Amino acid sequence: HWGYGKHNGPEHWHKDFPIAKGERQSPVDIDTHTAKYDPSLKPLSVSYDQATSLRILNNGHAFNVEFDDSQDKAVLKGGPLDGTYRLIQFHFHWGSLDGQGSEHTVDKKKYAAELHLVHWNTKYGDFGKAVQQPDGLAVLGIFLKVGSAKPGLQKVVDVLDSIKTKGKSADFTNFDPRGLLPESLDYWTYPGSLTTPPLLECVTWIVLKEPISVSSEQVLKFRKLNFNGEGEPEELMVDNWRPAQPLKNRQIKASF
Ligand SMILES: [Ir+4]
Ligand SMILES: [Zn+2]
Repeated sequence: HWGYGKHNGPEHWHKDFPIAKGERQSPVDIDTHTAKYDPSLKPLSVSYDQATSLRILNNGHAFNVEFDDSQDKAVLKGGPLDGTYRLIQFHFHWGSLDGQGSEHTVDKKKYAAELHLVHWNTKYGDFGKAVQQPDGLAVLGIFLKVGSAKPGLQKVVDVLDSIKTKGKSADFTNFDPRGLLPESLDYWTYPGSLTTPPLLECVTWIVLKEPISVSSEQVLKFRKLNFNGEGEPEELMVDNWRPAQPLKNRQIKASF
């Protein structure tokens, strides 16, 4: 029964998920002065040309755009990663106001939203096995700022009316996630966790330095979603972000 409210939000999660207080929790604040350039990293290989989107789901916490991950169709490689990670879904976190919403912060700055493209390590065969491994997942995180509209987002915005409430899904085929990327693939990377329960410490985080711009109208449509199910009291789906967690014994590396 976890969520983002006063009674079930991030300050409560540790009671059911004690790893909430673990050594490699996400998100974190990225201190851009302390992050060290790691000339040994590599360029990110983002290979989304064959991506096959299937469906969009309101899961009561966010909405997920789901992909066919039954073969190596959309994969992330290179950078800090060893081997091949397959795209399974993307989702966002966003705020009630444009001054909050991101999970990661940059020198304590909060962005209006954050996109997470979730990928699993094919050496573990399936997502459920991958999340049990310290190198099981690679999540590409992209900040969103409010300014100009992001044309590649509007097809997502267009369908939200059809998945207003928890448990609703819609067909979402032929969506190209390349239209969500910024121009630069410069990034920060560190070892962390899922940012929602079960908070498993299985993620290599790759956070792009360049935000994408979306319009005020695009984000306002995110904020019309509901956390609740159909015919239940309306609770707007806003402020679905976990705040920054202790960095502990970790180093954030810069690709640039
Ligand atoms: Ir309850
Ligand atoms: Zn996320």
